Amino acid sequence: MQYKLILNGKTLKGETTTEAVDAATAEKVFKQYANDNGVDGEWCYDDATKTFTVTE
Ligand SMILES: *SCC1=CC(C)(C)N(O)C1(C)C
Repeated sequence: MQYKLILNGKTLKGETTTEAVDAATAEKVFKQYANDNGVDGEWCYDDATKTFTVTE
């Protein structure tokens, strides 16, 4: 499935996507994406829109 990440950081704001078999796996990918891009924040996930947010 295609999942979306919305980053709401102090400096980084944007959207990206990944393909994963379940939300747990997507979450791993996006937590790494956020960290790799210097973001350390508060997470939310709506399976009804396959969308994660990370907000600082
Ligand atoms: S908890 C904040 C949040 C993120 C997102 C998945 C986009 N949502 O629908 C709400 C607004 C609940």
